[PDB]
Amino acid sequence: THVLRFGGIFEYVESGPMGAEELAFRFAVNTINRNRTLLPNTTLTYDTQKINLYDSFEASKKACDQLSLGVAAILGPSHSSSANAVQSICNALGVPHIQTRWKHQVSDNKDSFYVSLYPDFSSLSRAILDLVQFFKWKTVTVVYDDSTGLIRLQELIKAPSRYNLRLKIRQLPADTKDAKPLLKEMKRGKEFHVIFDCSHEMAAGILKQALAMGMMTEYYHYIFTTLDLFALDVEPYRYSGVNMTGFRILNTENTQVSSIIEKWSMERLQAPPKPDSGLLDGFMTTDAALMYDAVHVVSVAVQQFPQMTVSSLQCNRHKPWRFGTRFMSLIKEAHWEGLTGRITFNKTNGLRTDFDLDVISLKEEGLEKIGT
Amino acid sequence: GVAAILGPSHSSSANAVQSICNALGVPHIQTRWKHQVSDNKDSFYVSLYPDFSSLSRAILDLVQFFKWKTVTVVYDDSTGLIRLQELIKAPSRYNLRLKIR
Ligand SMILES: *[C@H]1O[C@H](CO)[C@@H](O[C@H]2O[C@H](CO)[C@@H](O[C@@H]3O[C@H](CO)[C@@H](O)[C@H](O)[C@@H]3O)[C@H](O)[C@H]2NC(C)=O)[C@H](O)[C@H]1NC(C)=O
Ligand SMILES: *[C@@H]1O[C@H](CO)[C@@H](O)[C@H](O)[C@H]1NC(C)=O
Repeated sequence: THVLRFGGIFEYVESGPMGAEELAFRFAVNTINRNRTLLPNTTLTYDTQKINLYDSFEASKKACDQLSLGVAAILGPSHSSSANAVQSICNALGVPHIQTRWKHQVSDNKDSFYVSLYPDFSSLSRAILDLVQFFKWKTVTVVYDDSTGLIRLQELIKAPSRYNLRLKIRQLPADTKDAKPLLKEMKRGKEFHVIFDCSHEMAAGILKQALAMGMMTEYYHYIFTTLDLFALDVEPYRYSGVNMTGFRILNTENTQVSSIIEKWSMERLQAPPKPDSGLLDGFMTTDAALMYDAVHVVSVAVQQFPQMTVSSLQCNRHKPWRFGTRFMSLIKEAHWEGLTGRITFNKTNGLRTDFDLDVISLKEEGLEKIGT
Repeated sequence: GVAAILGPSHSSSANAVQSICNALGVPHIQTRWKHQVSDNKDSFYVSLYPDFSSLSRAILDLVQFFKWKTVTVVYDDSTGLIRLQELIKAPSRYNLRLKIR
């Protein structure tokens, strides 16, 4: 029972309601605790510090803190701003860093102690192109909300010079309701293949709009790049005869996957949901799944590195951790079945470029698989 | 201590200093353009460098004055997208076909 701690960082409600990532992480540590098949001779505790959103200095101090007690590695906050702080901390003091949310890849950041289980945007976007190419649409239209969606689709944006197409680009304005006039001009625009890069919450806040202006008829077809396509409040709209298509690395075929899903669903509406928002209560989200998997890959590596030690280091003792060399390499080289399927780490840019994707579509009944 | 600070050139590294000065009230000035995140509430930072937003408006004006009917945009790294988003939104308003490499 080798004791170990994992740094926990959560940009959260800063209030009573507890966030999903903390939940899945603790769910994860419990999962370790019950099944000893992984780590028969080892059990890992954890320290979970909590910070504010888009607030670097506070995160950095907390980073020094979870250094003070010592762990193997941190779990990155889910927003890039302080994420950069975290990363420039980790590789600065040698402790491997694991990230879940996509960050803006800085082209020349020579950091080396980081990976990201998130489906890297490039592969996703390439699949997007293959998909739209199959459906033989021409006047496609993107709508994002903030800046980084364009980046997520850059591979999409560069397509026209090789592929005969067109696409205007339209913006959801600052607040969600503001999208009604956008739908107005799109109605004027008559753009019948509009792909969306947007947070599924905003997807909900705009589907009410689209049905409200009656735009959802059988001609229109939308494809939603987001990965929590599962928990959409699908039921009323599927009888608008519309066509939707999307992806889900979130496997459901494994019965173990299911069983863990219902265990979650017991612990999940345990947290008070927002049914008024129009989200299907009782379904764990893609990010939380990712960060569940991440502890498991950490474990599936560490079990083979019992030489693990926890140097109680300080931010000002600039000499890095003693054992960040082989352990990080192990994570890079490890493979596992998480809750998304196959999992590995591309050794080229220290990221992930490999996974398995089921494309899913809105059938007459709801989300039903339409390929791999 | 300083009366205030001048910013470093990058975007990413600049973020941290911006925040730090906000954590103590220092006025922070910058020199290069970066992408602001629309979800930062901070106040003590200003940019001399002209924003690329208005630049895009001017470029669009120039395009239309020449009356171009086709164009190519080329950038260095994807950040140029953010740098040009306003122009990138040309087609919705006027008859402009633009492509990117
Ligand atoms: C880890 O995965 C990386 C991504 O697959 C891979 O890097 C790169 O190599 C592949 C080709 O195997 C490229 O993927 C395609 O490349 C062709 C052009 O050859 C494109 O037409 C196609 O659209 C697609 O992009 C990636 O572009 C390229 N990516 C990077 C990051 O450079 C690594 O080689 C691989 N390394 C291992 C084995 O760990
Ligand atoms: C929806 O998908 C079906 C099956 O591919 C297709 O027959 C139908 O024409 C599509 N409707 C549109 C135009 O969105």
